Parts: sequence; structure tokens; C-alpha cells
Amino acid sequence: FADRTPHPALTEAKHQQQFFQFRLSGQTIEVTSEYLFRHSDNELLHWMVALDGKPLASGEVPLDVAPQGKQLIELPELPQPESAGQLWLTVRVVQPNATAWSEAGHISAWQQWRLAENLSVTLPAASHAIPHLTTSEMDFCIELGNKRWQFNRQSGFLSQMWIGDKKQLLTPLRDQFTRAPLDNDIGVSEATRIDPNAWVERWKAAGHYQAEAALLQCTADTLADAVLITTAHAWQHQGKTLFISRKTYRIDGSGQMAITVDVEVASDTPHPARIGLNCQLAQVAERVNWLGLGPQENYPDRLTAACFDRWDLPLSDMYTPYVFPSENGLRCGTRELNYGPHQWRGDFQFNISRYSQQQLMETSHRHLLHAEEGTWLNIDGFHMGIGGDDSWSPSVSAEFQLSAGRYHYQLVWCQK
Amino acid sequence: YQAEAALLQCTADTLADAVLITTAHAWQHQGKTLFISRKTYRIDGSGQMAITVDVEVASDTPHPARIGLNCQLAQVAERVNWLGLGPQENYPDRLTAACFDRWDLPLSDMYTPYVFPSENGLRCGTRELNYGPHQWRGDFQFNISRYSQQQLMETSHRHLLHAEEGTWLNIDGFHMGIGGDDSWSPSVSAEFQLSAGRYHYQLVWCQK
Repeated sequence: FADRTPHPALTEAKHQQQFFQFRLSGQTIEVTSEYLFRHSDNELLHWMVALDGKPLASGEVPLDVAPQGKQLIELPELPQPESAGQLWLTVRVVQPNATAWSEAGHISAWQQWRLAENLSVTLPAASHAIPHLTTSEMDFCIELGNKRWQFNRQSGFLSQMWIGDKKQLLTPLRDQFTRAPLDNDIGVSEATRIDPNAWVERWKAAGHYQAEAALLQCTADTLADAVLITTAHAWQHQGKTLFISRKTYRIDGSGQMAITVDVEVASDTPHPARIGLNCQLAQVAERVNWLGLGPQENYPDRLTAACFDRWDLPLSDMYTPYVFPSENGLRCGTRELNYGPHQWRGDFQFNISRYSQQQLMETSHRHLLHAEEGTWLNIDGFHMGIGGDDSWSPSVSAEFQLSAGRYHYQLVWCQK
Repeated sequence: YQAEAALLQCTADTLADAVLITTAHAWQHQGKTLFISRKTYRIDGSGQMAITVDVEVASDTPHPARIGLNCQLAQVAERVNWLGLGPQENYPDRLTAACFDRWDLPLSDMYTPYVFPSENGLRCGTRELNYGPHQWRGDFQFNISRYSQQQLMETSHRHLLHAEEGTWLNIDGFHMGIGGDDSWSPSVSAEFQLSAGRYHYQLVWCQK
């Protein structure tokens, strides 16, 4: 920023430009120096092995590597854990002494890898309680304990949840296919000249920002130990069907709601910016806790610098205050997200903030944004790349466009 | 090639207009779980069985060659009719020459008689497959023949293959590339390896 505070992209540049390169082969790390002139004489290697965020082993090895040379580092016999989960190895190079340009403890390079994984073969504990379905003309209602879920039969969306008598939502949980456009999506360098190839112009012409959901199907069933709700929706613009969404919600005896989503995208509409859900939660909590890539904002084509771990930040750090407001704050590769009493599990991307995608789209300056009631949560199965080879022509590479035609993802929403 | 399936779950429910069967299986070798498969079968009033499959693959096992189903059908029909890429054999990294259309061939053209027997005969990008009275719909790859994968693996020469009873059908959600930059080192590019960790696909099996 003009006051010399960093954008989140500065950390991506730091990692890609590091002077040490690392390879892992079994138990050996190979450290290669990209210095031309100096020996590594102010460097030590911290390693750590963790299992789904919880630490298991650590260590430090002093680096002694000639300019353009290699050093092999053998790790001690790693622990075999009983429990299920992915093991991660993380190395960081730390400078123990101050320089002319850095403080003591400056981290100059890092790298992360997956080691062994144990898949969970334990079937969930069978609960005695059965959730109760009630059916009016307007609604399906599911009660279990103090918990309640309500699905509106005209819209076919989850419209409210209660814990006790405390309502949890301010807006229903609905599909989302759009983002507040980034500067690379707008694709303008001269304010007098408009490109029709720009992502935002293609999305606007096709009607993605205006598409209205039509309900196709909405039904409810009692199984032995669960309630199943099944919905389908079509998004249309002027006769043309752009997207179809088929969902199942399965509410079991433990109180966990499992959501399964299957989406079809017309092959001739421009590829959507995202495929996910959004809602506005009634509460405002101080912290956000997640297990996945961080701690900084990261996108599918800018995530090499983020590391998988357990992160905890205050809510205001989950928003990036770009001077011209846009989509911001995404965290990728997430397995678990905790916010107040809510927990979401899956394999997803999310952003969480006090500003809707709509408010970010209609406001031209950050100082004119005002916090909305509650918190806006965007949970995505899939998200387009952000580009940036330049900003005045389309620049998202084809491997980061959402061009597969069929998409599938699942979440579990529960109360921790 | 040795992994044994262990049953985790198998339950049945009557819905308003359908029956739902739900299964889970773990494939193991010496304590280590290699794959987990969760399936639903939903049999409705029109007689269509809808099958939904979700697979997890351990990150540290080598990427599998395919993710799909197989069975041996009792009947032997003369023709195979499909809507998808053809008419020749095509694989995920060798399909640029095949065109999407409606193809009809005799069963013996669905097998490629390579002198040293191997996996052969795959057709990709398929939306519909008709064989005798059966129809399968989805978005899948298939091969159909009189030889099991096991017989093709254990036999060294094509002239020693013998037709089995009925027909062997392999239906795949996903299939690895075949390589061929050379034949004496690994040569399948990373975009054609099955490295995603989680896989999902669905079929409808019905009688036409």
C-alpha cells in the first residue's frame, strides 16, 4: 500500500524468489543454494512434522552449503501415529543473527510436503434419537433436541435454523455463481476504452449477475435414522438455462446436516467465477479458526506460498482492504472451519466478512464500505483463478477456468 | 492387484417412490487402507437404477490405473451401440482423433488383438451405451469383451486367449493415460494421472 503495508501477493513473491530450493526423497531433504557468492553462514533449518494441525516432532539442523552447492539432511525416524489423518512435513530457513537489513530470527525460505496418510475407516457412533419431520404447505420443519431447521417449499432453500429460540440466519442458504469483479476481470487500462473479451463484460452479457432461480423439485423423506430433503433449481436468463443445481440435505441423529451438491453448467455460457453457497449468519464472533491453507488470503492460482496448518485470526484479518473493493479474503484447501458455535467440514474454499458480494461490487472506494448486520459466509466447491499476466486482456490460464461442465462437492454443517 | 474389500456398512430404506441401498467398503493390504468406496443405489418406479459412487484414495499409495465398476453379464449380443467418442479405441491421452457421434459395431470390433494381450478397447466420453436389453447413461468410459482383466494379465500371447461365458463390462468414472514418450521409463504426464485424492461419478442402469 502507499503507506508501505504489504498486500497478500508480496508473500507469494517472497516464496517464489527464495534463495534455497528443497527436494524430499523418503527421509532425506536435499537443500540447494541459489547464492552465487556467499556460503550459508547465518542460516539454520527448522523442521516440523504435524498430523492435521497437531505437532508430533521437530528439530533444527545448521545449514552448511557452498554457493550453488547441495546438502543432504537425514531426518530422524518419524513417529507412526495410530489415528487417521494426513502427516505434513514443514521446513523453514531462519537467520539466527541480525544483518544490516534484517532482525534476528528472520525467515528467508520455506517448503511443505505431504507424508503418510491413514484413511478413516471408523463408522460414526449410532445415536438413539430420530429427528422429527413436520410438513405444512409453506415449509418442511425438522426438530431434534433444541435444534430446528426450516426449508421454505416455494423457494426450496434452507430459510432458518434455531438453537434454543435463537435464530441463526438473516438470509437463506442459496447457490452462488458470481464474484465481485477483480481488476483483472474488468480488464481496462484506459477509462475511455471497453474490451468485450473482458471476463466481467462476458459475465454481464450472459446474465450471470441477473440470473433468477426457478424451483424444479422439493421433497422430504423419513429414513430409519435421518431426514432427507431433495431440491433442484434452474438459473435462467431470457429463456436460456445457464446452471442446474441438485442438492440433498441429510439431517441425522447426532445433529449434523450433510449437504451434497451437483451442478451442471451450459457449455456455451462463459465459465462461471465460482460454484458454491452463501448465507448471512445472524451472529458476529471475534475469531475465525480453520484447518487448511493460510494464514494469508490465497487463490487457486496463487497458493504456493500458503502452508496447510491450523490457523486462528481475528475476523478483521479475514478481509483485505484493497483501495478499490473486490472479491478478497479467500482461503483454499480447507478441511474444517469454526466460527462461533458453527463448524463446517469438507474440502472447500471460503471467505468470511461483514460485506456482501453486492456491496463490494457497487462501491468504488474502501472508505465508503459499511459493515452489514451479521457475517457473510461464502463456501465454494470451486473457484476460478485471478490472472495477472496483465490487467487489460483476459489472463487466467485454461487449467484455472471452471470448464468441466459437471461439478460435485459436499459439506457437513454442525454445532460444536 | 491383491487388495481385499471389507464391508463397512450396508442398509436399505423405503422412500415415497423408491428404494435406497447404501454401502461402504475399504480395500486393504496388510493393515493399510488403500481405497474407500461409498455407493448409493436408488431404484425408482420406472425401473431405472441410479448408482452414485464416491471414492477416496490414500495420498501415499501410487495413483490407481482406473476408478470404476465391473461385472460379467450372462448374455452375448452381436452389436454394441454407443453415443460418445469413436469409432476406434481411445484413451484420455489419445482421444484427439475420435469424434463424438452415434456408433454401432459388432462385439468383436470392440477388442483390439494386440499380440501381447493387455488392457484394450476403451471408449471415452460416452453418454449412453446399449448392449442387448441393457442401457447405461452417465459420463463415463467403457470397454466390453469376452476376456476378463485377469485372463489378459496371465496370458502372454493372443492365440492362447479363450472366450469366457457371457460378456465382461468395465465402466469407469476415470482412467489413467497410457504414456508412450518411451516404453522403458514412466512416461504418463501428470495431467493424466489420477492424483486428485477424491472422485465422484454416477450411472443409470435400465432396460430398454
